[PDB]
Amino acid sequence: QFNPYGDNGGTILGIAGEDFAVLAGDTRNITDYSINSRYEPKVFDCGDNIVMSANGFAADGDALVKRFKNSVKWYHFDHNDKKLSINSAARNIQHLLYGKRFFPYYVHTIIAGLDEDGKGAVYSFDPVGSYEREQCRAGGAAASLIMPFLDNQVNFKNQYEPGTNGKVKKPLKYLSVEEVIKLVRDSFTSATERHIQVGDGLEILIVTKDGVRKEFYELKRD
Amino acid sequence: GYDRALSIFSPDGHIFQVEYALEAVKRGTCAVGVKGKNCVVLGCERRSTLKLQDTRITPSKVSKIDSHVVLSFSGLNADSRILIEKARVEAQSHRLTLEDPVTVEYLTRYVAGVQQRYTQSGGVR
Amino acid sequence: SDPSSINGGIVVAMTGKDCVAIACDLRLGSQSLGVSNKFEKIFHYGHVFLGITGLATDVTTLNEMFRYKTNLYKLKEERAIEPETFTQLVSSSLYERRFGPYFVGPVVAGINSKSGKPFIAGFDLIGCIDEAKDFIVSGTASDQLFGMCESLYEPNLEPEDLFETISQALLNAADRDALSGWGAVVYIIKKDEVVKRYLKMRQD
Amino acid sequence: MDIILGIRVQDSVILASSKAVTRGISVLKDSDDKTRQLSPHTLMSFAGEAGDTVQFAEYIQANIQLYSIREDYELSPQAVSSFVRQELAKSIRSRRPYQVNVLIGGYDKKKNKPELYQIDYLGTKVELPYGAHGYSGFYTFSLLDHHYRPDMTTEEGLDLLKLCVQELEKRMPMDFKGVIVKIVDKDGIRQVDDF
Amino acid sequence: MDIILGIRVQDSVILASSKAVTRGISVLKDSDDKTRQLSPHTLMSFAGEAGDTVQFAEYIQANIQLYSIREDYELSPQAVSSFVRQELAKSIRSRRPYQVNVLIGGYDKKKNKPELYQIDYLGTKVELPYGAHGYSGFYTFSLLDHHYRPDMTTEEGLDLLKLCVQELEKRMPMDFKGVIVKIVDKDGIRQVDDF
Amino acid sequence: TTIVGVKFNNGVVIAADTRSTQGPIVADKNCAKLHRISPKIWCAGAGTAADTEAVTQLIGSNIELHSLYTSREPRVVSALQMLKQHLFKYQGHIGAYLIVAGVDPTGSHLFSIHANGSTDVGYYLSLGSGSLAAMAVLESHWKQDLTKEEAIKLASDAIQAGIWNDLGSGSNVDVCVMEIGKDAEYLRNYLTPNVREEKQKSYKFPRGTTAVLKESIVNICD
Amino acid sequence: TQQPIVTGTSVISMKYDNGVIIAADNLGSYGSLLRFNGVERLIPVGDNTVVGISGDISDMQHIERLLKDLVTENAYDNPLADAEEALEPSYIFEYLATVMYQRRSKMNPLWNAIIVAGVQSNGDQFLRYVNLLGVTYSSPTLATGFGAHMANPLLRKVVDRESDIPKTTVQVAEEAIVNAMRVLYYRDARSSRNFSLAIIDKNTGLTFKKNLQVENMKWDFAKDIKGYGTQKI
Amino acid sequence: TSIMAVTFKDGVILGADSRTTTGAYIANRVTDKLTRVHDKIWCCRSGSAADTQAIADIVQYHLELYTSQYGTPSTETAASVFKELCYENKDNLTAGIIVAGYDDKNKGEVYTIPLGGSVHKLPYAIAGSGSTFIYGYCDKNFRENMSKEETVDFIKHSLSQAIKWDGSSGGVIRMVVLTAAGVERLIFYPDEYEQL
Amino acid sequence: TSIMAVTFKDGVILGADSRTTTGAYIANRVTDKLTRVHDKIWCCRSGSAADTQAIADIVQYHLELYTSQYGTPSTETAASVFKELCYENKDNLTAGIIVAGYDDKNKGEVYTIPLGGSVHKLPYAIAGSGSTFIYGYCDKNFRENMSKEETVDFIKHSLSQAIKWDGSSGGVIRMVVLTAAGVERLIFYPDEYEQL
Amino acid sequence: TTTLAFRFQGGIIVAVDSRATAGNWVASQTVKKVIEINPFLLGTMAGGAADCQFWETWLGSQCRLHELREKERISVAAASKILSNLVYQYKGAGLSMGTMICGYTRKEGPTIYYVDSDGTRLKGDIFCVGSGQTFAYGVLDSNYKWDLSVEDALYLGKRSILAAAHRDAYSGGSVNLYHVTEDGWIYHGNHDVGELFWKVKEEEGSFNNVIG
Ligand SMILES: [Mg+2]
Ligand SMILES: [Mg+2]
Ligand SMILES: [Mg+2]
Ligand SMILES: [Mg+2]
Repeated sequence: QFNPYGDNGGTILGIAGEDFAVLAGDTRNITDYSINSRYEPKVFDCGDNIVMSANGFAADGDALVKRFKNSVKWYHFDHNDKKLSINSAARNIQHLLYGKRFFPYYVHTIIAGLDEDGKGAVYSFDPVGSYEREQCRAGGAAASLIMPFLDNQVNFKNQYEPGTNGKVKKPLKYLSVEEVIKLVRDSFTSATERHIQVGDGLEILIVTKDGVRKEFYELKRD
Repeated sequence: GYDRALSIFSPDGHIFQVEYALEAVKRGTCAVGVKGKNCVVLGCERRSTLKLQDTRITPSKVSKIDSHVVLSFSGLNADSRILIEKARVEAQSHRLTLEDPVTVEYLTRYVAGVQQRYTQSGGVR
Repeated sequence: SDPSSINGGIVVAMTGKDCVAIACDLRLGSQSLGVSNKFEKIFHYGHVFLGITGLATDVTTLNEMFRYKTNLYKLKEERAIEPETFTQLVSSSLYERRFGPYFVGPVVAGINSKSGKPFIAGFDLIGCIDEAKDFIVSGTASDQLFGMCESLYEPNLEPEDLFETISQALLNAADRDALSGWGAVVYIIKKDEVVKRYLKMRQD
Repeated sequence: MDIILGIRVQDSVILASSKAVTRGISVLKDSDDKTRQLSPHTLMSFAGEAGDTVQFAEYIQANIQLYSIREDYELSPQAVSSFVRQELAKSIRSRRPYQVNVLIGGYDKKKNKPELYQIDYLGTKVELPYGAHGYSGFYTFSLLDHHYRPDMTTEEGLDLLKLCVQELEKRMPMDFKGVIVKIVDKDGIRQVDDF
Repeated sequence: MDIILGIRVQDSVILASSKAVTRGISVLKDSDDKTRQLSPHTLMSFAGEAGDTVQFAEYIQANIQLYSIREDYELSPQAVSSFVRQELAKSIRSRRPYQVNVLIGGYDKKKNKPELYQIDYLGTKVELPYGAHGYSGFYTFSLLDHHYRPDMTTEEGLDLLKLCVQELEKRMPMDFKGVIVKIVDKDGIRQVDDF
Repeated sequence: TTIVGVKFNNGVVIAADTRSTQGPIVADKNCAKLHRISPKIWCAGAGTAADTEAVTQLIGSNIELHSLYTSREPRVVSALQMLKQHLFKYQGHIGAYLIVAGVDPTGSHLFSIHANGSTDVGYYLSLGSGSLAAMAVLESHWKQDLTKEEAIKLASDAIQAGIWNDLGSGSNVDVCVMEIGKDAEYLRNYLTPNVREEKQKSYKFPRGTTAVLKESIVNICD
Repeated sequence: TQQPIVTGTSVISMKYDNGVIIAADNLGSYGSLLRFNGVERLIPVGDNTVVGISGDISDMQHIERLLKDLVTENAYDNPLADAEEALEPSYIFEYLATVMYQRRSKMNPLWNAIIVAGVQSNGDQFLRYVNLLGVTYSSPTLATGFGAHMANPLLRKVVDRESDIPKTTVQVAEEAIVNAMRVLYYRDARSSRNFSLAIIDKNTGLTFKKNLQVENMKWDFAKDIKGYGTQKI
Repeated sequence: TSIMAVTFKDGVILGADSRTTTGAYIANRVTDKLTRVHDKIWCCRSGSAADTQAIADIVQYHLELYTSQYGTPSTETAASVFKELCYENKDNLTAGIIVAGYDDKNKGEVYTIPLGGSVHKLPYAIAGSGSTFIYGYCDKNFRENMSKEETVDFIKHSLSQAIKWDGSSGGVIRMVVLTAAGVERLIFYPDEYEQL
Repeated sequence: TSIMAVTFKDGVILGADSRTTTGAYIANRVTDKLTRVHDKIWCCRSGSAADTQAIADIVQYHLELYTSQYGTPSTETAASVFKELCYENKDNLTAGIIVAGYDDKNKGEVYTIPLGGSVHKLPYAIAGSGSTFIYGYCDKNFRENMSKEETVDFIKHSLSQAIKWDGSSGGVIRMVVLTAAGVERLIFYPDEYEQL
Repeated sequence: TTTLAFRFQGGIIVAVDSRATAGNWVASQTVKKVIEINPFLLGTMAGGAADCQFWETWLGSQCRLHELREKERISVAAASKILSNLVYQYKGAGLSMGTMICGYTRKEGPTIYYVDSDGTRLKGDIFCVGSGQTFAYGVLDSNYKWDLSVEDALYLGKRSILAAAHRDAYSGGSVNLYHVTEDGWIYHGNHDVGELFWKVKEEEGSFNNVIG
């Protein structure tokens, strides 16, 4: 029987600062035990200061990103070049996904940018459109390796104030872009060590009120 | 299907077919409604050029739409049957979906909407 | 109907400077229903520590079996079994049930009493020995533990530091797993003292 | 759903319907009325697939209420039961059939006779002195075969019903949380409040 | 089978076990005692696959009674529970396993402490302040998590049990026909006759 | 796994990668896939890790007893025969795929064994998930009349093809050289081309971060 | 839902400094039967693109018709059809990729793996892959089927990353490809000896070589191989 | 596999391709499918490599023991030992074997043992997946009492065709000649046989 | 089925056996599998009898209509109409068809259309279950530009062998000759072809 | 999930956990399972996250359209029936929803409707929904009285979710509380089980099964 889905591996990661947000993902693309490409980017600038990644089955991911990019274009045409806010983008993507509820896009989706007060924002979606705003989210093959690390190092979960008798929590606070990138780089190298589908290269898109910047780092190629 | 725009504007801004519909109403037997402090009464003329009428069975002029709302009319009797049936169907559908019978205003607004629709749909008068 | 994830639970071991640490959660459930918050997964035979995740009946059975075998070992050999040797015994015993295995992910931790070396090892259900310098993980939250350990870990941690690292690896892995948590226990193990600490963690 | 019973006596039809609504291992409700008044002298009880039951019952009710308003006349129980049967008989060959079984209890004002109809989801209609749907029948039909007489009073029918419910409470594996009992006679429909 | 519960209080273990035996759509019995006295201060309740339950219970009982006669000594609850666990742990890899879950309530005369053990058919043993097998746990564990204190009297434990049974009678889909309750303390085993 | 074997002038060389997997997860980054059967007969193994280890040890044990009994250095064809007949008896259920090589009084030998019990003879062989990447290299660069230094290079190149291109293989290259008239040399971690880069940050926690409920000293003594 | 009947095996390809090479054998298999031996699976589109196709041949012939019809349609009312408005490799690819994904979404795929190789009007090398699932990806080397398992590792020793492309000449690249085709003939049981190779260079344009053969094969060592273990003669 | 054995004037010749396959991957392109079970009793192997090796090893052992006790076994005897193994274990074996040997009384003999473990004595035999494609060719071109050179040509041309059409078959063509003179191994490479 | 079509000096010849089978029962031992879709464009049918008849009837209809509007269709055109039907309905058809015709420009042409509905222009073509057994024979014996008599012999010998080994094939050997001279039907009975 | 809603003397309590799972993977601990449809209407979510989320915000749109067309806030009965009639259309297609429509209107008083994906619609005083529903019921039923003070009511709802968060592996994260009165709904905060469990254990002396 024809199976209309496949699995292209990779893993992605979004983090939100006070006045920035990063969306990262590895550049390896796989099927089964073969490497298709060591550099196939899956994190895209969609305009209006929104970056997006749809990870899992790449055909579905590309189709979604294409449709959303197109949705931005028409939003301008129909609403007098109004800037599409990240919250509005998120809701639009829900309808894109849920519209194929009974033949889903096999992707975990993450978008990042700034909310309307200029604060860093990350939204993540399940394959059929359930979405949630978060400070922190990993998606894809190594989500399960990276996510609890982020709970610990980004939201300081399970960390208490020394000498307080486990009574006072380590206090929540925003991270600098420099710290956030260290956590991303360490997240992906750790994931690369222990997950066969993760490797080759790491491409990060950083988003501030000044636009979208990129950074790229090599990963282990085995 | 038959498509012709029968209800159209004339140069003076009148829709003649709608206005001629009013003429058919004006020829119709008289109907009156008066509302009291605590009741509403609907009265209706029946033209008296008809004896040998069987009044047991001849369609009465005040129709129940639901158990709490009535409708009477003046104009073409055959046309009125179409509106009454539609109204009755909507009344049951409203009870089914909203779990409440129609307000008089709602039922009125529905019947009005049906009437209006027939003034800008092709193929109908 | 996947025996290794009916009961839930996790075990992690870690080497530091002249010490090892081994830790586990306390949950025993029947799928969604948590049943006991007192189900420890770490046992010791002399100075050799064994943690076992997986199907709880097999966990109990293997503990009872390895107590049995290490007791006879001691009586005949007139000395306590060492970690390197116990590891081999664990492997032999699991592979002996090659076509009807115990559904477990055992982990061995200890310090060789002659050489003073810290030693850890893990096994698949069928006896394969996975030896490591750094850390071993096991259980329903093994992916999470792998991710925690691979980033948190650094070599040559001092006992009190290693405690923080291994505890934070376990706690955050457990909280991303439905079937693990409900309490934790951490063993810090040096040449000749062993400290056992019960961690405070979220109880959902 | 599960338990719905009906007994036709001298001058009335009595319908008894279990109050429990059960999903999984939880009794979500213990006061569910598994019935719809179709007309002032016609009552329909129902049981079957969740959702389908009420959707069907209410759809029938809407149709019968529509008929009443249009003709300013109450359809006879026999006429209603035939309408209902045909709806189910259509349904059984649809894409997704209504999995609902019904009892229809009515008082025919023209005949001055009570009438009980048992119809299953396939559209199998039958008029009966007493009826049941589901596993209830396996206990009550034999009990009623014994204790039932055609000329019983409404009071005697209720006691006969008490016998049936007591037997079901003894031997049925599931707690159905008692029954709501309703009487259809010349004066319409009323609910017995303490059963 | 279905409902078996156990609570360990200050100076006793209390076991409550449903009385219904159900096959198909018939409650065949409403007074079934789902328990065996293993020794004068050890009681085992059981639930699971028909036939297997009693066969297992009685086999364990025979073994423990044999041990008592041989050594003229009563095995401790912990010792009995381990024997039982091992028997089930063997059984799970047999040609046809015993599909029986048990609670073992005993008073250890050497420790002067009551002890409750919960063992499932796989041979999964656990000591508990309170335990249940089957769907009962899904209601009672949370209820007991709230209302249970470690120093309760035998009287307080019974009231706590009354709470559990009332909840099960409200939300359980099946009629289990009440429970037989038994107390294991320093003076042995006795049955509470009106519950 | 990737494993290989290559004959040369005066002996035979085998090599292997060092990755062990449980699905997509890397369980062991530096596991030893070269197994000693006797001092001068070594086995490279792919398949079920426990099975390759167990079957290699059992036959290795029986070979030692045989060698003692016969007062002779053991031969490769004996290890080959014992391994094949064992694997065949188990009808494939022992998932051991082996490249058996060594030197003995007869000469130098190179064979492979499939889990079902069939055996090969050749001058160059490769097995495991990465065997096609390896065999591509061997088919490109192998020639008749290799020096020891050429065969080592060819073997480790073949393993590298697997490390880089097969997701089932990675980490390091182990080699073992069996030359006539000399001791076998086991070159554990002959190549280490996948050393983890420095982490960006140290995650050593402030002491007292972890909330504790109880402590107790554990008695390990008598 | 489908099952491929007459199939073509690997299509292999790589970028070099001035262009791209692509190759594919001339076999149409029918299960294990090597049924047809003059099958061309590299289909040139214009003089700047070659589309190499593996998988079901009946679906490949369909795609031939689509591409040949595409050229026609582009010429319509287009005075710059053989200049600025000529079909690019990127246009041809996106078209096929759109079709492949639509067909998989309608649960009726074109049972193929495709590599579009060519040079864009600005001189840039184009090399991208699409298959029956509509999955796409780009890499300095690309191959289908066995080629992915056996050719890619060999071609990647020549071009392992982007920076290697300017350093790779057409002679070196063609050698690697021709070598890869020999390996596949050794090891793939559904390959043939005869193949076609095409080069698309930004200066010399499109060279299309037909009726190539695998040569310089090593077989002599076979005579030394006796038995399967212990047999001597 | 493509395999065959042909009786001729002076004895018998066994022929085979050299391809071992797992699916479409060629695990071995230089396999030896012509196996010695006795000095001048050999067999051609097709089917499961593991099965046919295990069978040949057992048969070799049986005939070695036979020899020690009763002298040189007949080719018929060798074929019977194969049959016994193949017939009695038919449920667990995938083995199509051709047995071929040279007596001095009986000269060249060929026995084929298909899947069910039946035995068939023939002037020549073809088997393996590749054989289907040359039933036509072989039936038309085989003659009785050919010379050694004619027989070598018959096998070379036949297997060349089997290899041409069967993707499962390929590599070198190996042959083994069995006469009073002794035992001769022949090999023919692709560049020779492909363009016949 | 065993069927084939062969181009030669003066045109093309189509050949076929005459066996229609339901399992092992021969429903028809005198079938005609050589079917006219136009004066000098015929086809050989193999696979489902119902499918290939329904296809040929449709093609004949299409070419009759083609002729009325645009004159004599080319053999390539006829093969395309077959392909279109076979390709677009691949999920519901079991049809292996060989198309063969004679133009005056193009002389003899042969197109084969296997299961998937691909098209392959060849000097000659063989198909049907029986064809497997003569790939070897036909590849070795076919030459280009044979005479009519040589071609008739090539087909007679080839199908004789296909029929010999394929139980599904049998009966008479029917042939249809397609030249500038016209259309000639040949038949050859068992007693002639069996002992070739 | 665990969610509950109950009626009492002082209106309606609504409490929900905040965990979302993909099998045994804990996907999120911070999921909003109550949707505020209007100042007098709440909806709870359990089952498929997307299904509930999508169709309950869709429900909000339909309720808004009702008050534009009818110049009157929609009844709880009518709002719940829009959703139940919607999911009934999709019956068999695989929607997974267990929901509760909770609200006050003048004509109805405080009202709770249970609506699920197989088309069941029930008016009632008490419901718990989700994989932890049984655990919630056990606590809720045994302590429920119609007379509870707003304060006791709020705590019982909070305590009932906590109980399910503890025992049910697939419930947890935090508790979200709501009180619905004649004046509309009032939020009563997010309560992390991380701290709520230990605080309740200490102050109440319950959860003795747990190593303190
Ligand atoms: Mg690798
Ligand atoms: Mg058909
Ligand atoms: Mg025949
Ligand atoms: Mg929980």
